[PDB]
Amino acid sequence: HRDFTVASPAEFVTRFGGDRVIEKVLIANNGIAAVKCMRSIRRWAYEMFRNERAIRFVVMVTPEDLKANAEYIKMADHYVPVPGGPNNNNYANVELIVDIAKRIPVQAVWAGWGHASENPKLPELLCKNGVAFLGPPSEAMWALGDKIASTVVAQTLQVPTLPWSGSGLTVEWQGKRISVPEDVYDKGCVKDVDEGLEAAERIGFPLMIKASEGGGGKGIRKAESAEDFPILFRQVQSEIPGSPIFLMKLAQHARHLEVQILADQYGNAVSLFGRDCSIQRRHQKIVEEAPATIAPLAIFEFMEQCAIRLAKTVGYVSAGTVEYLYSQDGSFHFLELNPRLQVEHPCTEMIADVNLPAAQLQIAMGVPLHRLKDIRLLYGESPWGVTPISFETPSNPPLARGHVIAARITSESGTVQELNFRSSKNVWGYFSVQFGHCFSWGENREEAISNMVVALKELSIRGDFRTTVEYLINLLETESFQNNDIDTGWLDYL
Repeated sequence: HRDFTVASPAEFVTRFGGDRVIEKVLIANNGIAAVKCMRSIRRWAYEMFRNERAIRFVVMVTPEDLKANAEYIKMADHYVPVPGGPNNNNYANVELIVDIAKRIPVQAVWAGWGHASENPKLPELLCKNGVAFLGPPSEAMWALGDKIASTVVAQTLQVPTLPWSGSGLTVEWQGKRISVPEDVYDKGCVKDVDEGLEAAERIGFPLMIKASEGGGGKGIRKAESAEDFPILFRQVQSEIPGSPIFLMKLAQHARHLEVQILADQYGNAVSLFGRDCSIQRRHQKIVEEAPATIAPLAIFEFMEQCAIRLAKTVGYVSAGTVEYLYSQDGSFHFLELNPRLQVEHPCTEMIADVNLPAAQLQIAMGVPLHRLKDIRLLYGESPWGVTPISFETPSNPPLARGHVIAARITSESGTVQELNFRSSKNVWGYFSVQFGHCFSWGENREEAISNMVVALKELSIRGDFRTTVEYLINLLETESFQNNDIDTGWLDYL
C-alpha cells in the first residue's frame, strides 16, 4: 500500500507543483466563518499530514467574543485580542489585519465573507508585505470594479444584462486583464435628475436607482414613475454622497441562479455547478438548492461558460460566485460576480466533493487546478495523478452527486452552536448568536427535501425553534415547491 501523505506543508508544495509554503494562516473574521474555515482546512490537514494542526491558525478576538467565549477562540492555535465595537475597529480593519499578519508572522490571510472580505485594499496591502490572500488578488477585484464596471465588462463579453443606464457600453477586448476606461464608466451613470429621467424613460418603470458605493440597505431606491423619480434620486444622493449612481430595470419576479466559480493562478477556472436561491424573505436567502435544476441543463451550462469567461477575463483567482437572473421563458441576465466565498457554499461542497477552503489554501500556495485531488476525482481522474486535464472538453464531464437543500433559520456563552440531528443523518447545521443554516443532502431532490423537513421538525422541539421553523416546513411541503414550479409567486400568500 502506497503512502499518499507528506511530511510537511513544505513537501506538499514541492510535490504538488505549488510555489509557496503557507503553514501559518490568520483568520480575519469570527463566528461561523472563523469556525467553518478551520474545520474544513483541518479536515484536509489530517488527510494530507495525518496531523490536524499542520496548518496553524491565528484568530482575532474582540472583547465581546472573548467574554462570550466563542468556539473559534479555543479552536484556534493562537489568538490576538483586538478593539471591540463596530468592525471598522477590528474584523473589518484592513490596516489592523495586515499589521497582525506581519507581526506574527503568517504566510496568509482568509477573510471569507462579510467585513473586509470584499475590500481590494486588503489583498493589496497583504501582497505589498508578502502575505498571501485566500481569495482573488487586488488587481482582479479592481479589474472588476462595482456593478457598473462589471456590467460593462459583462456586455463586452457578450453576456446578457438587464436594461440599465449603461446598456450597450462596451470596451475594446495573451495576458493582461480587462479594464474599463474612466470615460466609458461615466457613460453608465447619471449626474442629475435630468439625465436620470432621460435613462428612466429609455429603461421604463418600474426601475431601481442605485449608488455603486451602495449596499447594506443603503443608496438604493425603487422608483415607479417619473413623478417620484426626482425626490427618490436625490434621496440616494443624500444617503451615499459622492457615489456614482446608475439605473437598472426592476427584475420582474424571476429565478435567481448562481454559478460556483473556482480558479487557480494559471488562467484555469472551472464551474462547480450552481445554486438556486429564488426563495427569499425581505432581501434574505431563505431556502437554497444545489444544484439548480429549474433551468435546462443546457442553458445552465452556458451560464457556467459565461461565468468562466467573465472570471478568466478579470484574471480571477480562488473561489467566487456569478449571480444570474433566469426567467420563466428561457432568458438569463448577469447580475454580479461575488469576489468571495459565500456562507451557503457547503451546498456545492456536498454535491461536488470539493473542500472549498482547502481548495483556496492549496491555490494560494500555487497548486494548479489539475493537482487538487478533489477536482481530479470530480473529473473522473486519478486521486494523485499529474496528467493535465482538459477542462474545456473533459473526457468525463462531472456530474453532481445527489441533491442539497439549505434553509436559513432563526431563533425564538458562545457565538456559534453546532447543530446535530438524531432524526435525519444527512443533515447538519449551526446557529450563530440570531440566525443559522441547515444543510440537507439526499439521493435526489425529493429525498433532500424530506430529510430537511424531518430535521426542521426535530428542530421545532428545541424551545428556541418551536415557531420560527414552522413556515419553512409549510413552505417545503407546499405542492408548488414539491413540483419545483417555475413561478415563485406562491410565497406571498403562504
